[PDB]
Amino acid sequence: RNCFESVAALRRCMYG
Repeated sequence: RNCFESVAALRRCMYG
């Protein structure tokens, strides 16, 4: 949900 919480979350979110 909060994509910009970790590098992992950010990556998976921006990928899809």
